[PDB]
Amino acid sequence: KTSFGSLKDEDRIFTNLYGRHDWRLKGAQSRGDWYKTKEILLKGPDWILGEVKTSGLRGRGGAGFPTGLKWSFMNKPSDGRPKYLVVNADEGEPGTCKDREIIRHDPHKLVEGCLVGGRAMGARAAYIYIRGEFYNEASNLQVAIREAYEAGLIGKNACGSGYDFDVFVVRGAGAYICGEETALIESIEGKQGKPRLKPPFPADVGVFGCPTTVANVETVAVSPTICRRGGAWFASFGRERNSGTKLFNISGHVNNPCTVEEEMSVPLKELIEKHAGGVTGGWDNLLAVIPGGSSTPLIPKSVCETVLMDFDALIQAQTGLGTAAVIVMDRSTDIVKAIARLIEFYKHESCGQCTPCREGVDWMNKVMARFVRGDARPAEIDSLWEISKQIEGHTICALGDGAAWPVQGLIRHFRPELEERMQQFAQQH
Amino acid sequence: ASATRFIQWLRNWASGRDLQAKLQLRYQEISKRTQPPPKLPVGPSHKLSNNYYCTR
Ligand SMILES: Cc1cc2nc3c(=O)[nH]c(=O)nc-3n(C[C@H](O)[C@H](O)[C@H](O)COP(=O)(O)O)c2cc1C
Ligand code: SF4
Repeated sequence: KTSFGSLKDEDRIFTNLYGRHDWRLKGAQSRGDWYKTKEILLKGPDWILGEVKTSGLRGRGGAGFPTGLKWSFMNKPSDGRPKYLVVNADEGEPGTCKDREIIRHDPHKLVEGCLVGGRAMGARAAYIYIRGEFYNEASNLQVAIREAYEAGLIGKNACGSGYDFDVFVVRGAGAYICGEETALIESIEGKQGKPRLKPPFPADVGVFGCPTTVANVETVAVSPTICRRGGAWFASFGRERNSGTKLFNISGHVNNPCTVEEEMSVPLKELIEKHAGGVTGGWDNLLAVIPGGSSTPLIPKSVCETVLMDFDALIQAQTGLGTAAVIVMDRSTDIVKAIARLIEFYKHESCGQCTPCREGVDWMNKVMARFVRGDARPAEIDSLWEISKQIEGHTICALGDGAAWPVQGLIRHFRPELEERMQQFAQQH
Repeated sequence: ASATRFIQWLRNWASGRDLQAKLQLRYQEISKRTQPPPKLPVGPSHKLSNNYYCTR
């Protein structure tokens, strides 16, 4: 294929995205969840890991690592420690809200995914870390887990397969950084949400100092379907190395901001117009898009005209797919203020552990604040570019990268707006 | 600068020079002892970017 989009509803995985059907066990089973789960568990981890590899599934938490190879780090003989699957339901990236819909409307996909994914990893239990603000969502997930226990689908002798598996839910307490995979582990252990250095990698030393895999909610919740319908089925959607379906969030200045499932590699223009009702004020009223959540660099309208929504297409546009959260800004937006407010967000979420982000992000924030008013000189723009490059690649975790990239996108595509603002301040003073 | 004309002629003739044009005593030609404040320039390393110390 060379064209993507127009995903058929028979090919949509999250068939209860909008919560118009019973989310509890009876509704989930009637839609195809928990079907032949024993047979999947009896095929063994190597077969399960084989399907995931053949599917071309990539991490849906924002980094997009190939899932089959990542999960295979856990397929090693036991050294005596317990093994765990940690499901990352922190869902903290601004613009992102797809994992919220799975947890409250398709919780039994996530629970079954935890079992199927945990079997492939050899885990004994799954810890689902869910942000503390998602209290009602966490309560729904907990009711679904109880249903799954009472039906024998999880627990001792799960699905009758002879495999023991537990599913714990542990709530967060308000921290974007706790979505980072090793900060999440540190939080489950009762410490501050400060990321770990690597190595060790979690597959060797993770939660409680044990073999551990952290997987995104969307990543785990699709694993049972990939196994039932085949990795070949999943790989048949999207471009090569960009396989599958994807949950998109379209927010900002669109007519009908929404969450939808669509084929990977759909054009950004097609996605905004078909599902979100188009850009407020028309397509020509578009100024810029943030394609993959606040951490990804913005792209201007000229780039949005033809860009495809997948990992490799957006990297060539000098940004990334990220969580696939699309924040649209129309021509009435103060683009400098919009990005400045994202830098303020990163200033509030920095764990403060490491120097470049503890000091640098707060420094970038003060500079962006003056750029909004124009109270600066054009020489400071290149100074700000160099500052962001001293943070990127020098910090412990990717939050420092996630703060530098939005600034670089703004300077990359909107330098004349920044300079014009400085020129205006110079006259009025 | 206050020598009489006769004395100026006498010392010019005795020296064979026009001494009045190049008096060794200073008068009003020197600069004022109060000056406006300077504003000194800064050197080439006073830059906000493209200025890493390991390059200089
Ligand atoms: C600051 C920060 C916040 C993150 N938040 C989340 C998150 O909320 N959910 C998520 O799945 N991954 C998040 N990640 C990415 C995780 O570190 C990790 O890549 C992901 O959980 C891996 O699972 P996956 O391969 O299935 O995507 C975050 C990373 C950073 C640096
Ligand atoms: S980059 Fe920021 S959030 Fe990440 S460890 Fe360093 S200080 Fe903490």
